[PDB]
Amino acid sequence: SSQTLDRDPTLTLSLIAKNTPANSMIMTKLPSVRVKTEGYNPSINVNELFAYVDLSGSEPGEHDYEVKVEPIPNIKIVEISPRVVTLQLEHHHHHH
Repeated sequence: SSQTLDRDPTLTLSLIAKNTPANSMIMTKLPSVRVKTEGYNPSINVNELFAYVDLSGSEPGEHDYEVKVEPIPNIKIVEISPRVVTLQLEHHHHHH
């Protein structure tokens, strides 16, 4: 006997790598992520929802990158799961 007010939505975002260094090739697959929001968006063009990690650095090492979500100018975020991931970086093109 109520209009809105329903459990938080659980949508999965395609984890894509951004700021990918040049001549660099990652050695690990990128899996989606499960996020929770303390709100209710039956629509809001869910198409425009993605998660991206920062790669402001490059070096053949196993660096742990934090999951950075896209701020929503209307609703609030609750948390992420996982919250951090390990991606192996490897060089490419054996010189000239």
